[PDB]
Amino acid sequence: LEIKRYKNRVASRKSRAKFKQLLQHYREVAAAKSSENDRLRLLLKQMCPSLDVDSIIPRTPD
Amino acid sequence: LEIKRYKNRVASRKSRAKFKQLLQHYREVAAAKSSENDRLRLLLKQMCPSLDVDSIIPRTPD
DNA sequence: TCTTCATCGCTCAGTGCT
DNA sequence: AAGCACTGAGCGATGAAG
Repeated sequence: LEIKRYKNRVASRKSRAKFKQLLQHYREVAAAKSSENDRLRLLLKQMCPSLDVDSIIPRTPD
Repeated sequence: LEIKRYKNRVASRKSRAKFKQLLQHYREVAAAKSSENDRLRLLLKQMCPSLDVDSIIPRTPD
């Protein structure tokens, strides 16, 4: 019946790792998009300085 | 003692809730910025159709 | 009714901070 | 030094899928 415990242990390890990695994934996505967002906003202001950038599209945290 | 167990049980609950809440937070942030990213990219194409899309800022998936 | 396994709550044994 | 909040992880109970 020790096998039942080892199988049980492995599953737990996988589940916890899956959640931790999912956490990092949304972090990596948010970081990458945030970088673009900053890159895009400036380039938009450069081409069309008269347009209000933060007025039409609010800057979302973080 | 029972006291040691009860405090740690509450702490464990708080800890699991903290991570779950952290995940939702990073999800909500990732979604919002992705939304902003799309909102920005579109407004860019409308104002300057001549500009090359994905060239200056590569469009990451998700 | 009985496996199989993903999730998770309880517990132990630390870890880090002060 | 030593109490405190916090958490990694083994364990067992539960849920969900076959």
